[PDB]
Amino acid sequence: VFHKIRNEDLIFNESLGQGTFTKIFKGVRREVGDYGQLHETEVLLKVLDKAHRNYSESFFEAASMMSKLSHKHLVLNYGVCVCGDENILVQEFVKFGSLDTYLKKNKNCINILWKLEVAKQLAAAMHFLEENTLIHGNVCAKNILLIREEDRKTGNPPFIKLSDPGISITVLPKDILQERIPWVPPECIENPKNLNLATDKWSFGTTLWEICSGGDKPLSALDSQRKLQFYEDRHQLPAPKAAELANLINNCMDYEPDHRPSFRAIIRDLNSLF
Ligand SMILES: CC(C)CCN1c2nc(Nc3cc(F)c(O)c(F)c3)ncc2N(C)C(=O)C1C
Repeated sequence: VFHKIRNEDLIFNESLGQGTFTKIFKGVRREVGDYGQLHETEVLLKVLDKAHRNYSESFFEAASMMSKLSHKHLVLNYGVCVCGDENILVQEFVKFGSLDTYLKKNKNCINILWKLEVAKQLAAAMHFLEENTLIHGNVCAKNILLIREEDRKTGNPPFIKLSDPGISITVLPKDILQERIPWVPPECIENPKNLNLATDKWSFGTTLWEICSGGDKPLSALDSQRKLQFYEDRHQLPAPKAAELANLINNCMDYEPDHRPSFRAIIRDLNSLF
């Protein structure tokens, strides 16, 4: 399952934000690295809420998903912290934070080519999961970490990684799922048991909309019931001003799950864009 990291090797520091029923901190880990060297390693510490330890199993299965596979675009898991009755996941710390908050703060000078490079790296990660038939279940700009910024000095592209999906939507209450529209596909709003490989194709289109919207959350002005109304009326997200990917967003966000393109074809269509 997971490697056990003991209490004394970890130091909890600043709170970075929240996940679903979790608190997230920047931490420091003392470890023996390569060649027996002692390392002070920055880590991420996801602490499942004391009130929500019900979801302890789903909390660790999502991390036991990125752990049993290895890929350059997947966030590394370090293990589980042993202390009290708490549930702590120890994961790779990324300096530049979420793509969600990065697209927002850098919306002014992120051009189409920057969005395209991040879009390909995300599709490449999803293509890797599709070939392994591994359902992620929570693709969004918040679960994406920016490891390297774009270097305009040498034209070096940015680099991203995809973190774990957190507690599965097949287990979360209905108020959270309806709040996650339009990231959760319409067939999962009807029934969370429809979680499938086609779910990640829909959520990829929503993330692709976030990337072209400069941090904007789709359907922010709509509440839960008007998001449920959004799906029943079979509406689609508005075309972003940076519209060179609205056709791919709408094609991925297909109300018929069996018609959403495979991430194979998504990459071809992405690569055929100047
Ligand atoms: C709650 C949100 C925001 C945490 C996002 N997040 C991560 N963030 C960071 N670095 C980070 C850097 C910052 F300068 C910062 O202000 C910040 F908040 C976070 N490293 C690893 C992750 N890993 C693995 C994750 O799964 C997730 C979800």
